[PDB]
Amino acid sequence: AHKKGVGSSKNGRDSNPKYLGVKKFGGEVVKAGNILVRQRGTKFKAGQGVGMGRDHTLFALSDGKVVFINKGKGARFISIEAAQTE
RNA sequence: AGGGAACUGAAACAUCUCAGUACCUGAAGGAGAAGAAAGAGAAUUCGAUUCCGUUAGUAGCGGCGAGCGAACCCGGAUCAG
RNA sequence: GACUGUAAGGUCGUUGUUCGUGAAACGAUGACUGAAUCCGCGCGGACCACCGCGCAAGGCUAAAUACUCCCAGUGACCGAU
RNA sequence: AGUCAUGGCACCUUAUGCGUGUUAUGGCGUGCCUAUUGAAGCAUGAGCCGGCGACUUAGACCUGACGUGCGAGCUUAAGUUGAAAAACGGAGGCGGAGCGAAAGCGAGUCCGAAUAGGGCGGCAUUAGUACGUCGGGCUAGACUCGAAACCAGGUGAGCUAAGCAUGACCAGGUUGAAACCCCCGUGACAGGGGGCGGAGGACCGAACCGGUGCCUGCUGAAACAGUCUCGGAUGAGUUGUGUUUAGGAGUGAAAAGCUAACCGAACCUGGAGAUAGCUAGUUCUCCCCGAAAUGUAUUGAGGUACAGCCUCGGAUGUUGACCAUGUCCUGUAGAGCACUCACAAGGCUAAGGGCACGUAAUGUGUUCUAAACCUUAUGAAACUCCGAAGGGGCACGCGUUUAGUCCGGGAGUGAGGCUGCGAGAGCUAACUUCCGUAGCCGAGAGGGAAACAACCCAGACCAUCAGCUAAGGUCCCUAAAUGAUCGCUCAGUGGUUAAGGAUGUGUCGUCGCAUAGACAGCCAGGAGGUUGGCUUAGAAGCAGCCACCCUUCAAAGAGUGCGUAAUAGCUCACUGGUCGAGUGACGAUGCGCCGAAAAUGAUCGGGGCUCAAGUGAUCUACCGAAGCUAUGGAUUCAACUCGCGAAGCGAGUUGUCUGGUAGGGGAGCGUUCAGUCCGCGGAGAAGCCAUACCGGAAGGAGUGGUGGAGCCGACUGAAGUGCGGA
RNA sequence: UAGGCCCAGGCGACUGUUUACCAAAAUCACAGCACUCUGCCAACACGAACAGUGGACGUAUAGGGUGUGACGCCUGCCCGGUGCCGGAAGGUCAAGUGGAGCGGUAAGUGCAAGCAAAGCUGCGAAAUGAAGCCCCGGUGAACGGCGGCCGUAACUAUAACGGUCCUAAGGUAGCGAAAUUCCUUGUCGGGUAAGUUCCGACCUGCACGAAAGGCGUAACGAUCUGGGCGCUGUCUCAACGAGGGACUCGGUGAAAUUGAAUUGGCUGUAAAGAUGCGGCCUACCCGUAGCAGGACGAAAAGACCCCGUGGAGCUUUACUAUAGUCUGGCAUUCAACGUUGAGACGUGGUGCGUAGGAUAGGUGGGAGGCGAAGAACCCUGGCUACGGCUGGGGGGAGCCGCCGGUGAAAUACCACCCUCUACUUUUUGACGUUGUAACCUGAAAAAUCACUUUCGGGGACCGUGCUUGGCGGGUAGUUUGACUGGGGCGGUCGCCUCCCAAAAUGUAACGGAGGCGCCCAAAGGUCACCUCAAGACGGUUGGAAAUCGUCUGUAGAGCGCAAAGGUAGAAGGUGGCUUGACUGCGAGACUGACACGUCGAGCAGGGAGGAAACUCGGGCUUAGUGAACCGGUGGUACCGUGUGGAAGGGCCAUCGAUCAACGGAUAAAAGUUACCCCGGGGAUAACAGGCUGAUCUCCCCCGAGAGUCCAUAUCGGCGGGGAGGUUUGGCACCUCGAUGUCGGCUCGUCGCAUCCUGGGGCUGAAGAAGGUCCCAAGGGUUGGGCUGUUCGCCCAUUAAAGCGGCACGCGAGCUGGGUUCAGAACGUCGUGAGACAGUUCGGUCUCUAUCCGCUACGGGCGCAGGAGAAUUGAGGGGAGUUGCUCCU
RNA sequence: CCCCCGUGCCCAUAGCACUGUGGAACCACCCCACCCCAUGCCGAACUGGGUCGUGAAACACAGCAGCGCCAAUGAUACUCGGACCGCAGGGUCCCGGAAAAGUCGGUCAGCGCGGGGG
Repeated sequence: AHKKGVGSSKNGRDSNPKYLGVKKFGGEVVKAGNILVRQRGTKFKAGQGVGMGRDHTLFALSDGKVVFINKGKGARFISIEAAQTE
């Protein structure tokens, strides 16, 4: 194509955010937080990041994978009250 | 047989589908046309053309696109020089 | 009964075939090659090896398949714009 | 146009104050089709009558409901029979374990170094299949039609015309030139006079060819003219008839004119209907349900695909949404500020720069933002350690109901509007335009709103001149208390309107004060240093710059405003006194106005209102919806029995029975063809004209009339089965 | 009975053509000359067919195409570039010949891996080489340009002149607002008073000119403009009369069209242009004459336009076919002849591992090989990595097979294939040369064909076939993309950052800003230490700044390039070791209907750092991502239509497109119509309304400033509230089953804000006369010049010459007059066909009125017995302007 | 109940500054230096061996506001929702959730956790 001044005719662009696991919901190794398409492991989404926080959640099953370096993953040992078995 | 485009479709669009179709011209009987061959098949089988029955609506073809489409096994009229 | 019933493959350019032709023999043409010539010759989809079958050389073959000017008869059609 | 509505004349195929044939008039009320978001339109189609009135017909083209054949299943070709047939018939394919490129493998499977995974025999498993009508689709124009354009062939060119031939049309006048001849200034001889001559698309202009402009008139005379002005008229003139040229060529004065009244490539028979996402339409009457102009795709846009979005078969044995509650977050709105951009004032900042008699940085010194630290203390969509409504996630539990739960036959037509919620292009303007979120109209009526898609109230089974609620109203034209205290009250605003204003007004706080009976309307005091220095003519209280000290007396303004080049004059103010019971300047709710003057004629629906029936606060009740209860009756899904030895059917009852545009499941009226015809009709049916029984509508019914020979019936299948409207 | 007259400016030299029905003009049309070619049984035409003639029955001062068109003077610098001929060192071309070579097999071998004629086939090109593509030469009544920028004595001004860009060049005869000027109707002057006009010139002539020319230039052309001469009595009032239609009567009476009329209006309302709607007022009903505002008048479903993956038509190098035309190849072209190349048959014929009488890739036969065609031996000339190829002569009657050895082999005589050769024969591009068997042009038998009988003749040439290259719109099928806050030049077409997006997801946009389709053997993995810009302390080449020590440092660096988020325990910097930017997996997740991309503990193998630990699908990510057929290759048996290989296929992986129109879809493509036809259309423009109210006319706010000073006699820096809105429009709502600009006469009738009276406020107004404002209509408002004119200014008037009405009133009047329908000319342009609300010349124009309604006259009905006629009345209309003498 | 090397909870009701003090068991400096380790240079915080000395700012403890730092249901600002003034904002009431500064206080905590002592 070809363009100049006093006019312009250019497109625009975005993508799908798509958070996914919706907080206190079962667990397993869903996904959630496509802030970074590459992503990484997480085990158990505690809700980290800079400053005090961490998502009030606690709900064991499996690994997790989440977001970027932006906020925070989890990996915590603890189901919620459970700790012995299952 | 000499015979030859073409609106269409491919969502338009020169290979293409129509196809060898419209038309022209030559022949005879109300029958001419392929029909007994340097052949089809395929287990180391089967003979004279064509039609439809079933396959195969397969193989292939193919701006690799719509699309056209045998032989492998089959009926009878005929399984005669 | 009157007659006598037994003397061409090929190359290059291409049409077809289902094959828009190219990864393929096979009908044939445009100019060039009339070789083989018999355990020699035509091809199995180019060629190698072995098999299979057919042999330059010209036609006849009625019967069905496909047709519908006329003569009886026949169909859950119309009704004389 | 309407339907009802009291009357009104008639009749009474049953006195029975009950009806038949009807109308002044009242409520008001705008048609149908049908491509439309959208109207009732002037948006379009329509004078009527009679018919044609289309997605179907053959195709193992396929998927699927139901009934049936079979569980190990179902058949083509015609050969024999032959007014039916039919068994005989594995040509044959589909179902069948599968996977794999396939090979081949294997009840298990592609990966290679292979318990971990997607499909499969498998499997808490149908292994089925054929016939029929049928959901969509398919091979064909096969929903039809409306296009100019491409072709094969063929037909005249007597239309306008080139080329070929034989004949033809032209009354005169004017100009009257070259040739011929005698003479001559003339050697030769070029040249000069005229005579006759006879030339010239010359002259007027009849006939002859074709025409520059008005006119009548475009159903006019005629799908075609008439009146007046010209040239060709001793000629690039015209003409009778005959004739090859032609289509993708000729003719041709070139206009891109003509081939026979349109040639951007003739006509007619023929090739295909050019095909068509364009667009007109696509026929009788229906019971319960129901939408998109949002996103992804496109040489793609009012084209089309699919998905959320509808109906239906099967299903999802606890998974629904709401809530009380647990728990985590998003970080708008805003605060606030200290990394971002900029913000105001002060201290200070000039490692800063220059005005400056300097001058080894210049030691000396100065002046101002300016970076910018603190303070004072600024903004914001794209600011920071803050912070929520709301919402989601699941969980605890049941209140109404299948909410949680996929595979499929088939949709729609993609191009809307408005109020609320906020921005984008934007004089925050636009039923302009982009977006999402509730509703609304595309698919349903009203009161209010003058009548009028989204606005306040409300969405229906058909019938009753039965009741109340909300809005709207309580004066009238057409319902409903000018019933109750009272202001702005007076403009007719209230019924199109504002920045700026006028000492109009019900009512809350101060003030110098008329319980010194103040000022606001007077009598008398009304001049001295200085009448101030200065621009100087004087400016002397007043053309100017600046400035305000005291005096007679108990006090009195460096002078407002008058005259004016500038004195004189009256006075802004103070003092002795004279009736003297409150004046003047703003915030606060509520009103009228100066702006708040258009064009057809008024611009609250109208009447008309200060008996405010203009607005606001109270209290009871009414008027007042097809929204709800009563009553007969429907449709439909579910819900507690019952009547079932032959196709299934419901009262008793509760919600749904909504209205429905593309659609899903579903019933029929009847005509033609066919089955059985004992048949129905001479008192004569069928053809037709009219009478209040029933039916979900469509329609079936009672009888004559007339008419002349047949005609339809139940159980059944078939058919070009049905708009007036193209 | 019949040229109107004259001067002048624009075009054409006048007779000819025709818009067959709007339009006859400066348009084409004539000899002369300009470019030629053909140059003959000719070019060319139609004809595939040549047969045919036209050409002409001709061969040239002849004909086919192209330019202007009397005659008179003249006609040019850019050949960079389109087009033509020319020249031939050479560079680019050929399908069938093209040694070798490679790719599939196969009787050899063997232990198999593995390597073999090749009277098979592809791969494969030396070479061959005719045009054309480079150039060299030219080439203008061929196309085309005829350029730009700085200054110069004049006060200034263009100014004979300076530098240079472009060069391919690079403006002169005439005219110069003339049928090339936007910008302006230019600027001075004639004509009456005067102008978008006629001219006479000037010259800063949008973008005049050399042959589709420039000017000149008489008559003549139904071409535009100026005036006048008498007139046209057109306009003012035109006036009156006639023959015929409008009315009495007899008969005939259709078509275009259409739902339906108890069919009055307002103002309002409605997809706003309502009469059946709202609310109000109003008519005794009907007939016919007449008139246009009226139904969104009629007709073909606008044909101006847009949409339509419609058609036709023309042109251009659009993609490309193609006759035709230009070139090469063999035959109807036969022996010879000067020949470079080339194949075979024939002798045969290079070969140095010692030695073998002797220096070997040879076999069967063999008992005798050579020699009067002269044989041991010698001389001697030619290519020798030192072998060899022959003659003659010197000697003339003499040299050779077998039990020899060794060598891959023992031999000659008849053969021998290989890299390889010169001819006695044959075949083959040939260049040049005689003759005669394809052929065609001039006598004789019914005379231009057909036989042509001896025909001269020249002769392999002319040419048909299939193949090739070039040209070619001569002819053909299509594209030419689309979007679209309208056509559309421009601008847009994929991915990524958000602002605005409406605190989960969460869209748009001719709303806005930054870019890209990478980097990197390392900014990758491991282990370790180190906080960055930034100020201050004064000290170096050190007139800031670069050097260092220091505290501070919500750390303000940097981490590969927008942006957001992350950022020390550093993903940050540095540095040693070294790469899993590995493979086979993978419960459970988001993304989207599909497309699928993103997450990752853990399993399997062998590895790296590393004690171990820990990490290891290149690294912060999202932008560096990225298509199916076809093809490029090694594994792969997994096979392969006869079977075994094998043309092939798939699989492992992988490479070919600024397609940067990025879901593209083909690999494959332009312009043009005002002659158009259709499909629809204001759900797809423009001319009217319309929501709106930008700009338009008018008033409001107090203080600066005029007025001697001095706000308002009158205005008002800056700005503030709106009524109207018909100022050019923003909206695309029904109008495309179609409503045709503007203006002119006339009818005009509304409104007022008042254009001229009137009575009033003031007046910085003595009068005369005004300057602004207040109030309502009572009235009324010219003629000349041009234009189509709205407008506009020029001349005089006028009490003054209005403003907003009405789709800027209206063809159911005409007019078109401009221009805006098709013709031609100019100006620049597109290559050409062609483009312009740029300029100019002409240039048909409607239509049987039932009617609503209005100007009229009648048929009647009528308030109560029937009647001729005379009457007072609501009220419906008519219903108005003004200068000037004289007089206190 | 003593002093005290130390692991968390944590994350400014433990940032800094003022007084002083303990050293012998806690902890600093140091000493010696060639060799393990081999520091951008050296071996100084990264080095092998330890009995002087001292604890000085650095190591510890309580008092300890100069400002930080936690700092409230309470009025405001903000908000699911109801009719309204009213011009969009903005605004009345009803009316729930319910910032911040400002009001005090406190700040140099506190509990398990391995010890060298009278």
